[PDB]
Amino acid sequence: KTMRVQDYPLATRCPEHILTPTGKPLTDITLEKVLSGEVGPQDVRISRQTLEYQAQIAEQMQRHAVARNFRRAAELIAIPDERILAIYNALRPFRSSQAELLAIADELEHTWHATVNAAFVRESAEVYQQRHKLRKGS
Amino acid sequence: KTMRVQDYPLATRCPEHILTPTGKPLTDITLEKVLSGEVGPQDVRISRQTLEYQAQIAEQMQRHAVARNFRRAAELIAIPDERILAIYNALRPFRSSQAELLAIADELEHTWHATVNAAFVRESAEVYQQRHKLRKGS
Amino acid sequence: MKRSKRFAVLAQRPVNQDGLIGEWPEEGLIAMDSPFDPVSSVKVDNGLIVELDGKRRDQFDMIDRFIADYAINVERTEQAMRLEAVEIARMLVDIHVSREEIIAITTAITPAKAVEVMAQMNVVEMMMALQKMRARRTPSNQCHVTNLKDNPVQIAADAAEAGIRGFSEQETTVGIARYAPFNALALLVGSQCGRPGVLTQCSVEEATELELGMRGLTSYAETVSVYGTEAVFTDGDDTPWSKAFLASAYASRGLKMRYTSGTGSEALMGYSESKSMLYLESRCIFITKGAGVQGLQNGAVSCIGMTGAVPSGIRAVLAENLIASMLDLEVASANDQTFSHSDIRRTARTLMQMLPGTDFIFSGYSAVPNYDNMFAGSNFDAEDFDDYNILQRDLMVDGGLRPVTEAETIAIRQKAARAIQAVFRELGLPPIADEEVEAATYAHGSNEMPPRNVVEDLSAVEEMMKRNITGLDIVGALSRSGFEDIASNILNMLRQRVTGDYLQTSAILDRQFEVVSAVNDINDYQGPGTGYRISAERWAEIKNIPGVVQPDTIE
Amino acid sequence: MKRSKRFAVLAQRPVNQDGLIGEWPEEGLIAMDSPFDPVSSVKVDNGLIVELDGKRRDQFDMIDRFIADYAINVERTEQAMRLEAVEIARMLVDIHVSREEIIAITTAITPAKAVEVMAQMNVVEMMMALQKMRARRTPSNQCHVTNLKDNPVQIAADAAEAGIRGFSEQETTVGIARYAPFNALALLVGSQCGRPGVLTQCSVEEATELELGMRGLTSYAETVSVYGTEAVFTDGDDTPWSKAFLASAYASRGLKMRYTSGTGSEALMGYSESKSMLYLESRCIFITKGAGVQGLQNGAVSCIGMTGAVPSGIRAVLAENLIASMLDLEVASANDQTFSHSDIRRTARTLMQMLPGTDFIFSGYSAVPNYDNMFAGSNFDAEDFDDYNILQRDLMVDGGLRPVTEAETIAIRQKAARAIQAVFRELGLPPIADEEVEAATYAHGSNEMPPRNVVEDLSAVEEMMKRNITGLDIVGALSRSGFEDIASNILNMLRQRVTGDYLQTSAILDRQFEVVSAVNDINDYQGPGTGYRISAERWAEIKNIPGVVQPDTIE
Amino acid sequence: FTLKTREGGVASADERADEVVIGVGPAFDKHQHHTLIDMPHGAILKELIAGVEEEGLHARVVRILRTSDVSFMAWDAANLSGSGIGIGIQSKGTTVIHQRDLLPLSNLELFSQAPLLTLETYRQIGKNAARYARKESPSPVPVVNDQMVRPKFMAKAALFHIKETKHVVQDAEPVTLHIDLVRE
Amino acid sequence: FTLKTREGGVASADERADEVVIGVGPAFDKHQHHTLIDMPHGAILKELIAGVEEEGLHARVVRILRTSDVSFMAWDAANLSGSGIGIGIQSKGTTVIHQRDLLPLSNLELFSQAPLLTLETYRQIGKNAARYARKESPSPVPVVNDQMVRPKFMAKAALFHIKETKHVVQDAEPVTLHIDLVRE
Ligand code: B12
Ligand code: B12
Ligand SMILES: [K+]
Ligand SMILES: [K+]
Repeated sequence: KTMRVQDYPLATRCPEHILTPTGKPLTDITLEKVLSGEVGPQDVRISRQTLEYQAQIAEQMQRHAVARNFRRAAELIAIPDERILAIYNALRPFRSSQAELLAIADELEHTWHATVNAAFVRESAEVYQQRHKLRKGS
Repeated sequence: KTMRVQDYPLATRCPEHILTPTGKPLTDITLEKVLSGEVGPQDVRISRQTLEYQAQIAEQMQRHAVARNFRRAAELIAIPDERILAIYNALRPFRSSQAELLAIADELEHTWHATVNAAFVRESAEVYQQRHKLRKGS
Repeated sequence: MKRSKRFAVLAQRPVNQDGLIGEWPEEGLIAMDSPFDPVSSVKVDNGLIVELDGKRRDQFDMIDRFIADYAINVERTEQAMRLEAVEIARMLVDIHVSREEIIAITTAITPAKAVEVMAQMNVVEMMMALQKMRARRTPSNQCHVTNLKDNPVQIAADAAEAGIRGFSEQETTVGIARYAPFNALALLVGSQCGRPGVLTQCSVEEATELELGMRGLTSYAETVSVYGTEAVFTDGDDTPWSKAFLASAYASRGLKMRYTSGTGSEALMGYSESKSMLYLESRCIFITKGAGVQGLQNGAVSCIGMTGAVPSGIRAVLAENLIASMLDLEVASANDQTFSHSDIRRTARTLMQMLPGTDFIFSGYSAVPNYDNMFAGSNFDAEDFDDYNILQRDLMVDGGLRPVTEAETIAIRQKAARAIQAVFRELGLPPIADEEVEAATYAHGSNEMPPRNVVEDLSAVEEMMKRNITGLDIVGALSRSGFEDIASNILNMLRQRVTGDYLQTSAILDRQFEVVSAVNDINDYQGPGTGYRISAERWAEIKNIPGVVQPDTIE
Repeated sequence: MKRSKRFAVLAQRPVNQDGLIGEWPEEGLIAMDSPFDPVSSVKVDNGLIVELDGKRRDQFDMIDRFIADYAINVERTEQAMRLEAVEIARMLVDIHVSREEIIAITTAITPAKAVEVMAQMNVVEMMMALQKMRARRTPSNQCHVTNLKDNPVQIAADAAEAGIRGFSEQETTVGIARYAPFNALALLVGSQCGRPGVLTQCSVEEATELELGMRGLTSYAETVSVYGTEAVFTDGDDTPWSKAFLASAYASRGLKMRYTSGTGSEALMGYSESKSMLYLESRCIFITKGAGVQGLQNGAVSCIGMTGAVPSGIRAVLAENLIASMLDLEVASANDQTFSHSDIRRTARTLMQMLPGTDFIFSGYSAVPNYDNMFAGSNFDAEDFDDYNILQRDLMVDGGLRPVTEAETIAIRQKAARAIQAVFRELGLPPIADEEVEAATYAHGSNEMPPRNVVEDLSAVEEMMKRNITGLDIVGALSRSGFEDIASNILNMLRQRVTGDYLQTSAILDRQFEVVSAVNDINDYQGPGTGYRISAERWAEIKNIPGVVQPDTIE
Repeated sequence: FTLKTREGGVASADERADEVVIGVGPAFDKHQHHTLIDMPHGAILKELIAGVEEEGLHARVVRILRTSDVSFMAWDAANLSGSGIGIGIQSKGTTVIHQRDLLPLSNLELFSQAPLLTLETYRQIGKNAARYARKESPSPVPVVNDQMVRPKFMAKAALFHIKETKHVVQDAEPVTLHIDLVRE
Repeated sequence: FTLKTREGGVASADERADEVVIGVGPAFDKHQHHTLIDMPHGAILKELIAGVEEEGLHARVVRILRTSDVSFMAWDAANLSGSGIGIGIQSKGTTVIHQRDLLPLSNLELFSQAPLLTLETYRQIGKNAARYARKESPSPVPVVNDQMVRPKFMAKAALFHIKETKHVVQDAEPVTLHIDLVRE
């Protein structure tokens, strides 16, 4: 449930608790399962739980900003790589209109359940509007 | 009579208290007088009082070792330069016999009243004797 | 002629070829303490920073806002900010104050407060402080692995060599953007051939790099830039939010990453807002802190040409490293870019970090001769390797690099060259001929490498990316060609994404792919008798340089 | 020939020409902490040290005895020696522990104890400590002024230039002994042309030097050597007693002086007694302290080739400088001798003292190209001048030197040339044609200097010394040739003997011949916010380098 | 003859498909006239145009005012070009061959060390660009690198960019540059 | 032929007013055989003499055993020469032209950088000496200096000096050494 500094590194101290987002245990990512095709690129990813533990380790190190980063990133795991890239790019200067950024926030919150990232993007919309980084022409 | 750290530098704080060992005030050592010839090499030297003053300032800075060196040096002021060089050399390894060092100590103590230097040389005689630094076969 | 030969000789001195300029504060051409820089200050109102360095919240630019809302401990900033800058400066060198107590304070101060603290310190003080603030106990090193021709065969070989030399991280980039996937790929294979666990990155356009990482072609990202002014951030094609999301994207894939900033970028890019380089860099450091990014590559970095140009520039560079470190961020402390034609001068610039030690003394030591360095040259390169090893022995300073023999280098380079060769053959990529494998084996740089069919490689990379090749495809290709070990090594580099251990501050991997970070390898310096001290084994390795003759055998 | 070109290039790097050796403790070929070195200890029996670092008084050699009875505060040693070496080491970097507090302890410990303290410190800690232990608040610099030909004209010229560049002390020596008097004479004239107050010495055989001093041809002596073993001391032609007497002889004439020692002399001279270079040096430092000599020139000095040859040698050099400083001695910290073919290596060796600052960062920076350096070359020379000013500007470190324009240098060099010409004319010495004056005016080294009838010079000197020429005779000559200002300067250098002010620790003179020593310019470092900080005017001077372009004018 | 730029009206976003748009910096051949190594802007433009025309395509030169950043300048040039291929160059010499669809900071070819660029290299930049415009895959112009360029020129580059940037007009539309052939 | 030294018997002070005593180190041409630059002791000990005779004096060779210091070597040599002049030389090569009456650490001429001494030097060190031994003031052998000698040789010079110093015999008197020209 909860990790502690002495549980780190998690890969050595608490391997069992480490699962791929796909449900596979760390012990499943081997040359064998890779060559056979049992383990594919989508398996060699981090899961929400893991990031949560790493976050716990971080904050207990007084690295709260890092912990918050990890927790926020945890919400992005299930989102497709292409969508992650598109959202990032939509966040770059003058790419999006305020409405587009809000629409993205809606998707993040209700489709991906990435509540923190939705708030994050909602925040970016306001910031971009006040600092003029939204696509030129409302 | 006694100097204080606040009296240093002497040349600037207490010029009047600085005399050449020849009995000339610091203000006498000028280009004018050197040209005229009334000020010569034997005048551009330090007096016992000055070294004593520097010894005081040094020990008040907790540099007792230096103060001790200055006070011992004070005793050497009146000894002719050639004799100073001679004594120095006599102290170099293997130059002197125990007796010759002791005779030098006698000269220092009774002819120059350089009692500390006399004790210093008497000390070298013994050390040299014990550490075999006296003239071989003396 | 009536001219001094003394000055004639001096005029021909390499150092006089260095671009030095007088300060010009209006254009941000000043290392630190700009008369236009703000006076530190902060005000918390109802749990929200509404005042930052003489700026009200309604005056905040994107950076002020991000910093105010994410980079500062609001509940402690007002108190911490009550400390004098010089007092914090004293704490930094005070052996009775732990890095933890300092961190509790710095993570609660402002960008201006941090630079004012630096203003109170001379370089000896900063080094004294840096050795205590460094997050990881054992300093490490990062190198560049590149070449003029973006040659994959040479890249793999140099990576293998750089690996046995001790570098824990390796970074490549490209002359031709389209070559990136091959550089990344070759770097990954070569890196795992020299020393298993070596982290690799491919520095290119942001989205491009994230993609390389998502496809498992790299094991981390570093040049994820942030800037000190909105205008430069804009030309950097990001905002604190797009970059924060980016950092988040990296973490969401279990990919280690840090940001890159560095004094001088805003000036070189034309929008310094009349602020000193260090103040703007301080903002970058706080943006890094606020984004929740564990580390930062700073110390002028690529813009060392800017900072080094002005007075106290090299001191300002050490200062920015210290600020990053005292804020409890992992620091890859530059020394990775050329700025002087003088050995004397470049050496002084690097000793600032090398003597006290940082998470990565060099965030890009050139593992290849500088003519092949695609970052336009590193402060130190492959030809300084012997000098660097002698320095460590001279000063009993762990520089993060060890000596290697020609035999084990030729062997490791040959293996890497064959490995990448086999990976190309297997993936049906343009052929890597034995002539190339052999040339990469004994080469110094690309001058010994036969020319490749560039158009053919570029078309192949496009086809490769289209084929969605990932790190697992490399693993399989290695596995089927008799490089089970390198396949496993790469697989273990990818497995880091699943555990998330190497996401923690200063994290690097030992030869068994075990994580070594500030968390399990904490720097706990409290003066003589504490902190990192070279091991007997490591010290022996440092002094046992090949060639050193046993004196009693000389005649 | 399948060799690695990488290694072929490395094998060719200049640094590989340096003489490095494995340790050989038996012969003292080990920088520090030799297994044969004694364990620190002391025992006071009735106000007399009867035990010193594992040796009973009945076992004391001349050095042990001298140190025991003169160099250690007997009343506090037993107690001070109960402190752990690591504890004293912490105190050295502890900003809450004053320089004076440390001195009350160090002046009460033993030679073995001091090196044991050093053993607990890395170079950063040592520099941190060195900036606090330095006696004089403002670090200074000493240079060498020599030339392969012992040419009076060149010396005078070089001394003048060295003077405006900023050196507070200048040292000369001869390739041909007999030339000594002219060298001292020339150096004396040239120094006062460049900067009124510059101190000058002529390093030759002891008795010979003292005589030069007694005759007022120098303003101080430095190479008054002491050694770590009786046998080496003997080959040095002295004992602790003759040297202590010699020190007093200088003081008795109001002549400033310091001893010179340095790691490696004993091992190079064949009698290390199987002890480490540093331990032996520690004995030398204590001998210096006990003699009551105010300063010491150490840090390997001439035997840098010995110390730099072994592991941690360069760290040991810093350590020996620190031991002398913590022992409250003025420290002319070497950096005056060549040991490496590498610019990277020699730079690291010098930054050790330059960064923190010592009374004299260089106890012999060569103010002439190294081919003219008669001390077999200095670690830095005339050709490094520009780099050095740039280093100061880079690190905001006061290196004790400033930039000079070619115009003012040519002017100063000609005047000095004319002066040394007017002097030789007034003293009826071998003529100095305008072909020499003009040559020395625009010269770099003795290569631009017309040869001189040597024999005719060695005869004028032998006869000049018979005529009992003294500093005053020089004063007169300069006075009768219109060089009143310079005649006066030399007289004011000689007048220093009467006041005795420049006999105090770390004493040098400002342009008004007023003493600036550790007594009236006390270093008072207590961490940031204290101690020496470059003044706004000095800082501006450091930044103001000729050739630094004003940014707003670049087209 | 000397190549001389003459500002016309707003630069169009698609004059012919068989073209390559050359976007020059805000001060190119106007407020600044030479590169870091004193190479006249006219002769460089002459080489670029020639390189392109040499390949059968039309070289249309425009001035980018909304930015001084070479990536965006070339990107703008690419989006203005009917061939999708563009060339961007700052007054200091820095040059990039861009292509619409590519991310702003990405590119087809980059020349990040201006001081090393020769008039010949510029000729090849125009050729390759045209080759890209013809949707071909020309061998990239061999990248050049000198470890001492930054030490020697970075500060000067910044000063040059500072000046050029002084003429950036927020949101200003590109400006057509008529290519006048003037007597040397 | 090769110059070889032969251990004679205890030497004695003064033996003709026209003799320039040569004092070789305790290991010269005996336990050691070459200088730092591997120059054979015989060839050296051969030039020092030719220089002597070319001026018209008799060179006498002895082996200093009481010390390994070169200044003290040339001094003991100077105090064994009826001319007062004497030459001292260590196995590593360091040489000094001394003269009795002079302090031990002083000298007439010094050659403090062995590795830079050629045969023409170990020759002129004969001529000048003889010039001295005959009360002349010859122009001293132009001193030579190389800033990298210490970096290259100092460590080695210490090693050679350690070897030489191993054969120092406390108080032992000089031992005349006869000259044998061994057939090539
Ligand atoms: C200094 C430098 C920087 C600095 C200064 C940027 C600036 N715009 O002023 C900083 C760190 C801020 C920077 C950032 C970037 N850089 Co950069 N940069 C360099 C470096 C090390 C040296 C160039 C130099 O000093 N030349 C000497 C002077 C006198 O010549 P100059 O022509 O006047 O130089 C200018 C150009 O090089 C220009 N520039 C710098 N980077 C880039 C990137 C692109 C895509 C373009 C078009 C231009 C450009 O900036 C210099 C100053 O004006 C080169 C290495 C190399 N091989 O050249 C990498 C290099 C050019 N950069 C590169 C990259 C990818 C970038 C980024 C896109 C990275 C990112 N994470 O976003 C950003 C983009 C920012 C921007 N708008 O340019 C790549 C280009 C790869 C490619 N296209 O093939 C290189 C080769 C390698 C690297 N990873 O650092 N960079
Ligand atoms: C290293 C050095 C030292 C070292 C090492 C001595 C040793 N015996 O090992 C130390 C600091 C201890 C030393 C001391 C002295 N030195 Co010294 N030394 C040098 C220096 C800087 C470099 C020589 C070198 O490393 N050559 C390279 C190696 C590979 O060659 P080497 O032949 O094997 O070199 C040896 C000789 O030079 C010898 N040597 C060193 N000093 C002296 C002095 C005299 C008079 C003699 C005969 C030999 C000698 O020691 C070297 C190592 O074995 C020279 C500068 C120069 N111009 O050469 C000054 C120099 C030779 N020294 C000099 C002097 C005066 C002395 C002292 C007499 C000073 C004093 N205050 O007493 C003492 C005497 C000690 C002794 N018994 O030799 C003068 C000679 C002037 C002259 N005669 O014309 C020089 C030119 C300049 C100087 N002031 O330092 N020295
Ligand atoms: K890097
Ligand atoms: K000196």
